[PDB]
Amino acid sequence: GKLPPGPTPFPIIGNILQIDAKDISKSLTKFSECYGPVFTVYLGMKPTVVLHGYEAVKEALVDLGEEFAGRGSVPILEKVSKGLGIAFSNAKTWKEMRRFSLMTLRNFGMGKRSIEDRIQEEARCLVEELRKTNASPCDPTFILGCAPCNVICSVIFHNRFDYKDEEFLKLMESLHENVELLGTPWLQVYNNFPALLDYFPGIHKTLLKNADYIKNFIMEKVKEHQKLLDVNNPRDFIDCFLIKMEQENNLEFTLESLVIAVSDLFGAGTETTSTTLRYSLLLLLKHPEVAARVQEEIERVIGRHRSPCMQDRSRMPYTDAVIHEIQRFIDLLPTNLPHAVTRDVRFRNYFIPKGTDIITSLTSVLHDEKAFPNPKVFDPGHFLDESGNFKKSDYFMPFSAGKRMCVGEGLARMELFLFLTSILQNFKLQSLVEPKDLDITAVVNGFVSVPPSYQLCFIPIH
Ligand code: HEM
Ligand SMILES: Cc1ccc(S(=O)(=O)N(C)c2ccnn2-c2ccccc2)cc1
Repeated sequence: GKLPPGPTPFPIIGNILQIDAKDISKSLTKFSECYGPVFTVYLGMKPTVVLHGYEAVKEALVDLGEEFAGRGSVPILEKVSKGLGIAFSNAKTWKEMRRFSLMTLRNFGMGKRSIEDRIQEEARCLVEELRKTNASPCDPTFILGCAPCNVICSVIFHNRFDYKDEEFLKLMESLHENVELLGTPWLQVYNNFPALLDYFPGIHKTLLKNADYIKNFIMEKVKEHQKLLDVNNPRDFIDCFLIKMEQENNLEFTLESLVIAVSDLFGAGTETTSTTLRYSLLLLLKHPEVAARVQEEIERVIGRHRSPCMQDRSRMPYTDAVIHEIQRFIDLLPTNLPHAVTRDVRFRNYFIPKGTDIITSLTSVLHDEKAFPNPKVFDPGHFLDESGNFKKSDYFMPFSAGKRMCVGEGLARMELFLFLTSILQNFKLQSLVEPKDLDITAVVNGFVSVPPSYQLCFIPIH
């Protein structure tokens, strides 16, 4: 049946001159207007079928789930991850790592001390670190990145760290630097451009270094976890993992397999959560009435005394619509993470051969013009009915959908709820600039939309 149409394949180096590296998503849309929902693009002689719009995206990711459940190959990760872990693994190895991870990352999947409990504990430490800024102007980047990294640590090693902890610092930096240096609009760039490896050998050297620091950091906590292991009472990810390695015969589960899975979790759950939080505060600065209506709902449903908790979310339709609207507005991963077909598939009246790269435009869904009238305008009303009640949307897909859908989806959502309610409970946000002169436009560095730099003061309220 042949591959889908698209910007006529220029011999050798594909469509680079036709793409805007600064906003690749904007180009996929400029192409959908002229070729429809499903089209093909070239980076080299390697094709990439783009799925644009909810219909094409849901059909592929959902209805044709296992057919698209593959991950595109990346040389730098193939070296570091060795085809293991969760994010870039495939088939058997992936199937097993993902299911174990979904089972272990449930709110009450690692003992009596739940995930919510670990998040609440962290949200308390967060408020303190903000209070230590003495209400003086500051850039929240550093501390809004410490909190999510700590949530992950407690979930994995059953232990959090101090923001002044030397080791923890090197780790956050290593995790940031690696996403910052690897940051590119399309991840397949690396596999479609080998000469890039010869022009800049140092890039990969730094990546491997950080990757190995991250590995050793994780490996150390693992060796000492083995000694204190209680087979009947697993307190974290490692513990459950170390137990799966015993009386259960699985060669897929080894110490190395664990280290790589934990790196993936850190890598996938730190920067994304952090950036969303940074972007959250910024949007609350840009739209202070929203920040005030959240504070109103917080005072009314939680009060000024106790720490917020997940039960509150159901009773806080407005705050929830705010969190949904932030995730939807920022479009954290415009083009999702790259997929690939696992078998030859007939996508409608097209033919897609096993291994072909796939790219789903989440921006097309999240910003659907009909599902969200005025999709480029930030408005909590998108997730609120006429009675002020929370209103779900099939188009709310910031975490993707299908067999590959984010695995830390619950843990991230709990983080955004607890952290944002706790901050607006104890603080008022003050900007040096007035709202109309504040830039909120995203600069898509890599596969992650990052918010412009900014400072503010956290004014304690009591
Ligand atoms: C606001 C925060 C987050 C957002 C917006 C986000 C979103 C996403 C998206 C869009 C994907 C790709 C899905 C696909 O392949 O189609 C993804 C995958 C994944 N995320 Fe997240 N994520 C966030 C946080 C987390 C957290 C906190 C963790 C871990 C504790 C995590 C773990 C991962 C992993 C491991 C995958 C790969 C799953 C697989 O390939 O089967 N994420 N996430
Ligand atoms: C959801 C998600 C998965 C994977 C990545 S990544 O940039 O490919 N990666 C796993 C990552 C993020 C931070 N560090 N790393 C990393 C760690 C070790 C080696 C290579 C990359 C980013 C986001």
